[PDB]
Amino acid sequence: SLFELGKMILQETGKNPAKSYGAYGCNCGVLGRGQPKDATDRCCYVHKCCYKKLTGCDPKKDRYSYSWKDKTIVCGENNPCLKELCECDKAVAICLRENLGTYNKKYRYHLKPFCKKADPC
Amino acid sequence: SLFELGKMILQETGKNPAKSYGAYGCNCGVLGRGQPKDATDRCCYVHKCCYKKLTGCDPKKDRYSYSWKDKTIVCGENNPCLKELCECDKAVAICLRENLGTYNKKYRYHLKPFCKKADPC
Repeated sequence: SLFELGKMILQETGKNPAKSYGAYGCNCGVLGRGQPKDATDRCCYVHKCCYKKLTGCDPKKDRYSYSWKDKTIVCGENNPCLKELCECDKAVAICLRENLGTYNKKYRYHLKPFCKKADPC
Repeated sequence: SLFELGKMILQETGKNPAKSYGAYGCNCGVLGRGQPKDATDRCCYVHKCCYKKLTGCDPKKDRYSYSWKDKTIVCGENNPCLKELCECDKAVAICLRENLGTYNKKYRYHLKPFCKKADPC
């Protein structure tokens, strides 16, 4: 769920998730997808595409199990959809941390009505 | 401040700082020191002795800045006391993580139990 995801993001990036990623660019947030504006935003794009392949579980509501062992996210669900869901969230957290080098605050609350259409997943 | 501390703890251990270390053993919490119950406890014993050495700055209220680059806590305070402060917090966050293997919930409490006089710092 959003709680797990949000905690993964903080553990990986060290930044407040809602603050720095709640509505970043054209893909991080609630406004669906959009042509990525940079690396960070591209992560969120891939993330939303990952979510679209889940069958049987809800990324918003459904919670799942995972541990933080030696500063590594380790998913631990028996449920295939919940496992995959956990892996979708782990992948974006790591991606966001890997692209902290070009994170642009001028995008934090970027106006999505300015974004171009996104290619289909 | 308490802000950076809790964050550091959560980042290193991946555990809720209040829930797991706000009332653990004889040193983890806000009730002074005491004879350490175990390694986790000892981490906190050292942390408190670390504060006592600080001269000038308020450990609970004074905020400092640090980096989480590559999932490592790097203190970068130009302020001596604040730097010494940040190292104390980083030290306990790492020690708490390193000793998760022996973490025993049996040592949590709501009302601090009996604790032999912890030797001087």
